[PDB]
Amino acid sequence: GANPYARGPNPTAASLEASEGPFTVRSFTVSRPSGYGAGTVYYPTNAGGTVGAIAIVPGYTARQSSIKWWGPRLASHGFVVITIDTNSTLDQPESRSSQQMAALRQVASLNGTSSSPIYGKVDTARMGVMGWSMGGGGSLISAANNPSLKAAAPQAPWHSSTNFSSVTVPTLIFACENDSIAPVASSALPIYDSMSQNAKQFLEICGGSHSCANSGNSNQALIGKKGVAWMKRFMDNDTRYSTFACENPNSTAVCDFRTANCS
Repeated sequence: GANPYARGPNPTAASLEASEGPFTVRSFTVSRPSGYGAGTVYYPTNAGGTVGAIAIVPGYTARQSSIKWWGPRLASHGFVVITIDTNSTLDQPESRSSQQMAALRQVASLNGTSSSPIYGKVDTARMGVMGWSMGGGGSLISAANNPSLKAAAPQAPWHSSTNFSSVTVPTLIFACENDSIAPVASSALPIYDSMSQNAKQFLEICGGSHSCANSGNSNQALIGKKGVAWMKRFMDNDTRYSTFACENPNSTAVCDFRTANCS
């Protein structure tokens, strides 16, 4: 019958490109981070049902600031989002993946903690992973190791290996055309091309530096639309979002677009 995971009003381009989704968002600092450095949890106060959870990790040297904009953007569409600082700013992808999963674990913990703002707000069976650069590579490692994850949407990813052929999780890769740190041709695009078993998408931002999908980027309408659409489609099984998730967007800002096995 009806999709039990559908939340919020029917989407439009305008509603997805807006700064804010339909739900009101609040946030808190994690009191006692369990297996990672620090965290902020963003959550909808008025979603109308339990929602999935997404953990987001920065890149090398970076902190929550780099990725913070996703917290309100996703949460306002009906997700609990945790942004983390790693135990060390110099942690590598494998460690970042462990920490990202520890953050998802702690969101599950807090969903069961009566004092927490997110008590009973999370569907702990529906989780997703995002992150920047090494944190993007960490997201792909998370997905490879935990195939029950429902979606992955890393940005400007890097890992020491580009072979993510084992990933069966729906994966959207944001890439940055002019990336000097993790060049698209040797990092993001090979990673994309390695994935053969999944729904997948590649979206490269014209003229973008390595930080082109970070807080303060000038393409929040497009990037935020795609990130929310992908997560809605795959974490919520919400086919209202199938066209937004799968389409080549009509944007001046897109300089490479690829997708496979999308529905």
